[PDB]
Amino acid sequence: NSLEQFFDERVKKFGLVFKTSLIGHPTVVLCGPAGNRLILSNEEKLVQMSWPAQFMKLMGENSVATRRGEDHIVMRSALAGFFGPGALQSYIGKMNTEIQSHINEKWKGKDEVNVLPLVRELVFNISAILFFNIYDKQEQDRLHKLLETILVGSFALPIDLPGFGFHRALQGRAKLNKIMLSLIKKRKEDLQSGSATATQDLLSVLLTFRDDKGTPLTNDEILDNFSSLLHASYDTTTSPMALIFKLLSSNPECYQKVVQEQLEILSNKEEGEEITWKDLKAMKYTWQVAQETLRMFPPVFGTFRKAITDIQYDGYTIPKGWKLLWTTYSTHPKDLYFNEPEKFMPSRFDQEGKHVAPYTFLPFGGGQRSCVGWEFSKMEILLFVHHFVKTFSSYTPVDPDEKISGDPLPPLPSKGFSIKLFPR
Ligand code: HEM
Ligand SMILES: CC1=CCC[C@]2(C)CCC3=C(C)CC[C@H](C[C@@H]12)C3(C)C
Repeated sequence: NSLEQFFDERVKKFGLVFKTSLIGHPTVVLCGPAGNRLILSNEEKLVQMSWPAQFMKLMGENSVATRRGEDHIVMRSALAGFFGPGALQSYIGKMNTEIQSHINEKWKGKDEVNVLPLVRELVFNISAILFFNIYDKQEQDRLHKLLETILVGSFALPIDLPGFGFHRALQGRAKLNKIMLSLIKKRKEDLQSGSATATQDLLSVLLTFRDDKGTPLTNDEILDNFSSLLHASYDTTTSPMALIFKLLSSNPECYQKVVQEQLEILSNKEEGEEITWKDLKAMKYTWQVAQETLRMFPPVFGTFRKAITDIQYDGYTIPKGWKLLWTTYSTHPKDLYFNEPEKFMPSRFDQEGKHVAPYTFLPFGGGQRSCVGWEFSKMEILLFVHHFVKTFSSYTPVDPDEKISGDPLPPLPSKGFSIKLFPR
């Protein structure tokens, strides 16, 4: 297909339930909220997660994404020990500290900056500290470059031959796995030496995890999970953080309301008092602007599933071994579900999204395959906007007619969103 070229390629020639051939598999795209409910609500019952083989070889077969059945449930339980709302509140300080440092170091004293490069650095560095407690900038830059190489092979042709992108990506995964295996060895030692806590980061959470039978996670499962996690954490959270101020510039009224919400929160805090989980909950309108950005520019257009049994959706029957694709482009860009879909209206998510119809806004999927790091991303997006507004009274886009594009899946500012900075 050509996502980087066009999106929303529908076929009035067929019903919302239209069959097609995708990645050499008969795939029926179930367009519409009901098709979304069918695919996302019936997991391990009528359908099962199916990733293309190319991705299976890049992130491994021992991740929560590549595992199905009880194992996937166990792997999600271990991850809930870090991404669960209760635990996630224990990492706000480190995340807030990094975002504040990044803004003060690379943004505060700059007349003009390119957002994309800075957002990618902050997003990855936050993962390096929360996943492996790695603060060494050079080590962070090393692993950042290694992930960039492996990410190039995910969209390239799956040719495992010398001098090919997919081949070099597989070489990067082997290197990253060796580095991560070393981190696992050192962490186990630090834990026995009392040099590391069991909740300081995701590595300790995964190592410290035991099944109801008391069986621990294997090193390969920890490596594959960390790889699948690094893939779902970088180019995803980067899309909204780089596009939020681009859309807020085209809708200054919305930016005004965000600044009003942020400065009000600060007016109720002492000097030196750090942002709190309660402060984050007070950023309701800021979160509505983020959801409006995700609706208009979904970092993930949709995912595929495998028919684990014959399916009788509507009148047509989806036989076992068939593929099923759902798309945010069946509801997000539809006036039927979102009035004036081309218009940026954070008001669409007023009252905590109490007016959003079911299976219409699915930026983080739904069911048992829903995003594991959605609130982790929301925390970063809110803390990022907070520190920006706290530091800058205003900002001016260098090219207000800058376009949005993807190479090929992550929608991002076509030129990095260069902006003039006006420090408070
Ligand atoms: C640190 C950041 C993130 C992490 C660690 C993360 C991790 C994950 C994990 C573990 C899953 C479940 C995979 C499975 O078991 O099948 C998932 C699903 C998903 N994530 Fe993320 N994610 C992150 C950020 C994002 C962002 C920013 C978006 C969108 C803007 C996103 C969109 C999704 C979607 C749509 C799904 C479900 C896809 C489907 O099954 O239909 N994620 N993510
Ligand atoms: C959501 C999800 C969580 C981690 C596992 C997945 C399968 C890795 C492959 C991918 C990413 C690099 C980021 C996002 C989706 C899916 C990923 C696509 C296919 C682009």
